[PDB]
Amino acid sequence: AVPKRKMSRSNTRHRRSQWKTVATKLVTCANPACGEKHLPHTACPSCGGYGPRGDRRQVVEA
Amino acid sequence: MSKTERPSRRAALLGDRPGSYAIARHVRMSASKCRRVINLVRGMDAVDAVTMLKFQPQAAAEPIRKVIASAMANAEQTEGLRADDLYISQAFVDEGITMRRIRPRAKGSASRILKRSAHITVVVEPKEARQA
Amino acid sequence: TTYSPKAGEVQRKWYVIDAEDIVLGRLATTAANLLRGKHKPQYAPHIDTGDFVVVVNASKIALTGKKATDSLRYDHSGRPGGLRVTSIGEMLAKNPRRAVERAVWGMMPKNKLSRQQLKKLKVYGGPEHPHAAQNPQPYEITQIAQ
Amino acid sequence: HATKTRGQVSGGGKKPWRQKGTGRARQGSTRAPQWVGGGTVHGPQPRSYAQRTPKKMVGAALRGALSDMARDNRIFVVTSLVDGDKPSTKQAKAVLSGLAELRKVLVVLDRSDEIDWLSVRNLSEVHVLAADQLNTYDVVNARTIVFSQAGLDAFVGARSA
Amino acid sequence: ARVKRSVNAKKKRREVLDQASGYRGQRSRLYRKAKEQTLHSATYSFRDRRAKKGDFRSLWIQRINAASRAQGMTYNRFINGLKNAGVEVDRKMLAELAVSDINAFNSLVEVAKASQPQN
RNA sequence: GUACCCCGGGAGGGGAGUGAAAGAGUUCCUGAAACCGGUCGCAUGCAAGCCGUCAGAGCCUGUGUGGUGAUGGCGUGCCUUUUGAAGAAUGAGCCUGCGAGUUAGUGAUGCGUGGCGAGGUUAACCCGUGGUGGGGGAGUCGUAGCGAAAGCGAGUCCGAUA
RNA sequence: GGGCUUAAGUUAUCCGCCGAAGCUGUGGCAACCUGUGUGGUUGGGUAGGGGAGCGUCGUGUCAGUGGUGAAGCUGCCGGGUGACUGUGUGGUGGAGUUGAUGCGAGUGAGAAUGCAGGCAUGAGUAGCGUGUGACGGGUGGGAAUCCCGUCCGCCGAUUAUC
Ligand SMILES: [Mg+2]
Ligand SMILES: [Mg+2]
Ligand SMILES: [Mg+2]
Ligand SMILES: [Mg+2]
Ligand SMILES: [Mg+2]
Ligand SMILES: [Mg+2]
Ligand SMILES: [Mg+2]
Ligand SMILES: [Mg+2]
Ligand SMILES: [Mg+2]
Ligand SMILES: [Mg+2]
Ligand SMILES: [Mg+2]
Ligand SMILES: [Mg+2]
Ligand SMILES: [Mg+2]
Ligand SMILES: [Mg+2]
Ligand SMILES: [Mg+2]
Ligand SMILES: [Mg+2]
Ligand SMILES: [Mg+2]
Ligand SMILES: [Mg+2]
Ligand SMILES: [Mg+2]
Ligand SMILES: [Mg+2]
Ligand SMILES: [Mg+2]
Ligand SMILES: [Mg+2]
Ligand SMILES: [Mg+2]
Ligand SMILES: [Mg+2]
Ligand SMILES: [Mg+2]
Ligand SMILES: [Mg+2]
Ligand SMILES: [Mg+2]
Ligand SMILES: [Mg+2]
Ligand SMILES: [Mg+2]
Ligand SMILES: [Mg+2]
Ligand SMILES: [Mg+2]
Ligand SMILES: [Mg+2]
Ligand SMILES: [Mg+2]
Ligand SMILES: [Mg+2]
Ligand SMILES: [Mg+2]
Ligand SMILES: [Mg+2]
Ligand SMILES: [Mg+2]
Ligand SMILES: [Mg+2]
Ligand SMILES: [Mg+2]
Ligand SMILES: [Mg+2]
Ligand SMILES: [Mg+2]
Ligand SMILES: [Mg+2]
Ligand SMILES: [Mg+2]
Ligand SMILES: [Zn+2]
Repeated sequence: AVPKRKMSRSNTRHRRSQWKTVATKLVTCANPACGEKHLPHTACPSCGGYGPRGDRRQVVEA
Repeated sequence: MSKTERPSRRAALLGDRPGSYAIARHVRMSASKCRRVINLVRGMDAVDAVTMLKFQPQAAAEPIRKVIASAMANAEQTEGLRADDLYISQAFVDEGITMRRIRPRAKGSASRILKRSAHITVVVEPKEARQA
Repeated sequence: TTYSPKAGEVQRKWYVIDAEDIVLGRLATTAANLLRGKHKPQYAPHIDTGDFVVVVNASKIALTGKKATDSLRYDHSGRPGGLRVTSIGEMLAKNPRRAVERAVWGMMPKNKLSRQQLKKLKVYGGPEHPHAAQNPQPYEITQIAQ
Repeated sequence: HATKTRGQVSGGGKKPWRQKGTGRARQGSTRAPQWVGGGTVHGPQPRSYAQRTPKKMVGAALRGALSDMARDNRIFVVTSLVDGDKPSTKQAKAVLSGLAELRKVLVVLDRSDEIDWLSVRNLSEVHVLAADQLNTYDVVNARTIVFSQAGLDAFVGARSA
Repeated sequence: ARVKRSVNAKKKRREVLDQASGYRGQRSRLYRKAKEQTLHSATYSFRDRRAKKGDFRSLWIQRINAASRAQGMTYNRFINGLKNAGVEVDRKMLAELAVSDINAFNSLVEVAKASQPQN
């Protein structure tokens, strides 16, 4: 099949506006010495650590 | 008739208000794909925006992040503002030069390919201007 | 320049009609006229200037001839074999409000404003209505000589 | 002035593509007039614009043009301009003494009236003519005519009843 | 003397695009599409400037009918009564009286009632 | 042909300089339309819309006119081709540019207009190296028609000087 | 269509009204006729005939005008019966050009499955051309897709060599 007619501006924009992305949320690193933003349930790219203020196990050597 | 108060980007975007801006011209990516991230980053605090764009999965995040950082530096240098009290007042993506290329297809046909490009503009002002 | 009403300029009132032994056609024409406000010198087609109509005793609406069992009302769900039909007598017995609303809507223009105005018609099959707070005034269907 | 027609534009000999099957419009040559770079349909071609006006008409017109400012007193006659050797300063004076500066001079003497001719040649508000070339255009354009004595005599001798 | 068309051509295009400066979609952006709607717009405006007489007369007649029926008199009898009484106040002034000066309209209704043939 | 400084790996931009002008920065004069966006005003999630038009509230603005437009009426595109097309007949995705009644003949035939007028007019060519002016009447049309023609002539031809 | 016999049905008859761009009233425009103080008649229109014009470009002449800002482009405020326009007022722009009156046209575009360029629509959609890669380390602004290594897999009358 082929598009019979050129789609109107209103309809094209109605469909196109739904092509979007949500913002990444980010969470503050539990390490007091780092305090950076990292993905939830993900090792902090700055400190390379994971876990609550206590645990704090190293995950990434960075 | 040409004369004084000649138009300028600063005059058009800020108009005697404090703040600065930055333009990335001829970004070798599509304007729509840049807008997909511009819409998210518009209106945010500048530091929050750049930290988020370090994690945004789209490829448009990197050029937009660099533009925001450049605008932040321009503001810090030319108006004494601090990076932590700036917010992205404006942000938009216009279309730049497009290159026509050829992709060969079946039965000897050639299909047009458009390599698009974008201009990214970000305007940062002190957060006190948000309620003004 | 001819006068034109301004939104809430015309004050809308509440009438109540006892459909006791009143022909469905006369009741529907009177209701449509009242709902659209055609009896007011301030009438305007584009601004709702009509009044609210509360119809009581809709289950005792009079029908002439053999209408009560031969005058049919049809609905279609939009799918094959989706027709239902019921006689106006059965509809007055079961859901008199639907019958009166169908008659009045048929007699009223086919408009978005007419759809809005049809909501002002409150039809009850019994002799009692719950709109005592709105204080409806009795309305008598009459004719003007010559 | 000239333009190239579709037959004179270079190339365009063959049919650009098949008549049918391509989905394109039927074309016969790439130099067809509706094509960019194609021939011009009805563009200019070299020609002459000369009109064969009757002798009586041309002469009479000349007579009327001369007569209008004869009645308006715009014809002066001088024995000559300049003496001995020839300057432009001298005649500029002779004519300014005559009147104004939108001038016609007649000196007729087609072979050796170099003194007057070369004197008045460079004024740029003087038009110099031989009496046998008065012509209506120049007479009408002139605000005054000054004849040399010989110029007027030769014009009258060339045409008189 | 080759002549370039653009300077003369753009004038009608600017005129039409200005005339079509509230239209939806291509009808306000594209000259050819705006031109088609301006033909329809002109036809509709000419037709409606003549239908406006009837529309406003109908509105006046409806308002007069309502106001006179409030006095127990139909519009036809009211107009016949005014015609017989010889009062040539027209549908327009009568409607304005009905909306604004209801007492004067009611006095006219009484005049029409008295001037009725009563037959 | 943008020293130097700042963000940037760069690209690019921000300051600053050059210049009358840099939103003339080399993709460089002017910089239109389609097309793509940011911002602001109004409308819009009970509605059936050839998209307009007439009536018309509200809001915004008042740069006191403009923007928007709830709601009511009326209302089936453009072109081509057709007895007849909104047509489910043809062509057109869109804008910008381009794209079709021209020119040549001392052609044919009208008309308008100008000149001359029982006359009108030159062609080639010659002179004017100074042109658009002058010459050139060879020709050509008008000046008598009728007849196949000899011929005759306000007549002629058919005919018998009918 | 709603609904209508309690006619809002049929029929005879009477009294009113509604109803068109028809008629009349009022204001403006135009063609023609007529004696020329009046007035009369007329003005839907395809093919098509006649008449009168607008705008663009070039150009003779006269009057000019232009860095105290031409052309072009683009707002606003106006004007004409139309094509159109202002000797109104800004913005952009940077070198030409206006009025009168003639003269000459490559003189007007929405259509030709027209030509050239630019750009939308479909759409962030289909596809990304047979397949097996994994990991450690390195380089780097940036690494699944580069380098090194180790495992693993593939070809082997060929995925080798000439
Ligand atoms: Mg949809
Ligand atoms: Mg200007
Ligand atoms: Mg091949
Ligand atoms: Mg050829
Ligand atoms: Mg051929
Ligand atoms: Mg060529
Ligand atoms: Mg009515
Ligand atoms: Mg200067
Ligand atoms: Mg500029
Ligand atoms: Mg460019
Ligand atoms: Mg430029
Ligand atoms: Mg709603
Ligand atoms: Mg419908
Ligand atoms: Mg047929
Ligand atoms: Mg079609
Ligand atoms: Mg269709
Ligand atoms: Mg066909
Ligand atoms: Mg097609
Ligand atoms: Mg085309
Ligand atoms: Mg001879
Ligand atoms: Mg009428
Ligand atoms: Mg009429
Ligand atoms: Mg009249
Ligand atoms: Mg006519
Ligand atoms: Mg008529
Ligand atoms: Mg015609
Ligand atoms: Mg000057
Ligand atoms: Mg010019
Ligand atoms: Mg002129
Ligand atoms: Mg042309
Ligand atoms: Mg075009
Ligand atoms: Mg095609
Ligand atoms: Mg093309
Ligand atoms: Mg697209
Ligand atoms: Mg997807
Ligand atoms: Mg799809
Ligand atoms: Mg898919
Ligand atoms: Mg896929
Ligand atoms: Mg593969
Ligand atoms: Mg691979
Ligand atoms: Mg390896
Ligand atoms: Mg193997
Ligand atoms: Mg083997
Ligand atoms: Zn951390």
